[PDB]
Amino acid sequence: LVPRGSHMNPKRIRALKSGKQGDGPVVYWMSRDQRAEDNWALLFSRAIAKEANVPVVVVFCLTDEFLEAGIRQYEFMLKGLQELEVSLSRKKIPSFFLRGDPGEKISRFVKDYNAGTLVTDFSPLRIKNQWIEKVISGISIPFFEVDAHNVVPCWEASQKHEYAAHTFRPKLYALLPEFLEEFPELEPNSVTPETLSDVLETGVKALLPERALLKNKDPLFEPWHFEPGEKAAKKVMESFIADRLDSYGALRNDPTKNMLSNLSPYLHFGQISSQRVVLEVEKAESNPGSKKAFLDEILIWKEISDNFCYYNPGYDGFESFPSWAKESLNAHRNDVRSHIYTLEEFEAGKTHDPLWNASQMELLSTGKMHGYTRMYWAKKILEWSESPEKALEIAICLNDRYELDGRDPNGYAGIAWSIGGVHDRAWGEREVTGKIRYMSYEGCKRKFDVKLYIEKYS
Ligand SMILES: Cc1cc2nc3c(=O)[nH]c(=O)nc-3n(C[C@H](O)[C@H](O)[C@H](O)COP(=O)(O)OP(=O)(O)OC[C@H]3O[C@@H](n4cnc5c(N)ncnc54)[C@H](O)[C@@H]3O)c2cc1C
Repeated sequence: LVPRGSHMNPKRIRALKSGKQGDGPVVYWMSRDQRAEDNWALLFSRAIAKEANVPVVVVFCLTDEFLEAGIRQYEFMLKGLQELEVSLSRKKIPSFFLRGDPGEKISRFVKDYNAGTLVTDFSPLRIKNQWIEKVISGISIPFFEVDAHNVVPCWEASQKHEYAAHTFRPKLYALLPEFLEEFPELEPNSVTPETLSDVLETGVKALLPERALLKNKDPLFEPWHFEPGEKAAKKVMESFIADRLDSYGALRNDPTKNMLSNLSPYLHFGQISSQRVVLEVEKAESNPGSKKAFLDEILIWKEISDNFCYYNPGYDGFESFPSWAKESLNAHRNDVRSHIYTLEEFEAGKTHDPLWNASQMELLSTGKMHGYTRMYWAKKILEWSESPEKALEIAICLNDRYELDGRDPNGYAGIAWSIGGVHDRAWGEREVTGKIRYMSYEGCKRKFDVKLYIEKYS
């Protein structure tokens, strides 16, 4: 229960576990949505706290899986969290950063701090479901989840996997009048109920030996492309609206032009609300076509990615591909590939294709490959791998290791679109790739200045 007129639509919250309510603070276990503003999970947690006459507190687990990615993501996330600490402190909301995996750490915290209710944000990924299962086994209090990432809650937008954007789109757009709304301000707590710097230091030291380096032993990553945190995210949104949105419709598929929003790293960590971005873009007057194209990406393609992962347990495997694509890829399994590269050769941009290599270098150096070349990149991994299963493994590995926005439903769904035709149709049949949409080098040369892209990233 929340207080009458709290402005919380109950369709945004799902019970994970019934239990017996305790009398202490409401705990928001923050995971996907690393921000204080425009956060329905935090807002719901505050509202339940107010109804129960207790404070809200935030807990975040610094998990054991950080070593599976790089310094680039760890520093981006933790610097955001340092700013978040302050934001939450200004609302008199304490934040606790627990070192370890959620099952042990969240269970113990709930007991030690006498928590009344536990609330988390929503992610459809396997690792969050693993964590939920272990937490559920370790607690006796009620446990809810709130979809703070999507404009329309994932379980409301559709009751099933949607095979195409054109089947999901009408369902989603029909629910915007209900779910696309302004956020209430977060009410502070009535009274105030190892530092992150130390953790960051220790974590970086553990990651240092696996840092991406050029032949010179100088690091590849350039950390000045995306300043982390809530405040920076808002400035990137504003600069997008002011300077890039007008040309987005025309230039979104030109990797030589900096005309995308550049919001993905911030959206991935939830340092900015996609609902906020949509409210601001909807209000803007910009060139015809650009708003339509942008909203299709941040509403339809982003939210269909959650739909995909939520409703397909095997979202990172061949089995989740559509029947037509599985049958087609199987028919061409024994076709001889034109090249076969090792993971190391792919990783280091050592293929015979200079466009592919440049795309990989953009990823290595900036942590954000242009959206258009991501499609090209993943499709060539299918073409130059022993099997579609190996291609998935390779693409996922590199995406997750090097993209700031990686380890994300958008990645799994984008890779599945690219390699497996998920959310696509059948195209002309070719050897090796069957009926999976093909993106040729020469097609790219016709579409944009390939030589310039290659010069930029070599
Ligand atoms: C092989 C492959 C891998 C990808 N890996 C990821 C990933 O790991 N993480 C990730 O966030 N996106 C991924 N994408 C989707 C997309 O390429 C990025 O979201 C986009 O390039 C991010 O840049 P931007 O924010 O400047 O994009 P903009 O064009 O400004 O779009 C704004 C936002 O809309 C959403 N969006 C845009 N395009 C897509 C799309 N095709 N699918 C789903 N959502 C979209 C994203 O949240 C993005 O931040 C992948 C796509 C492919 C083809």
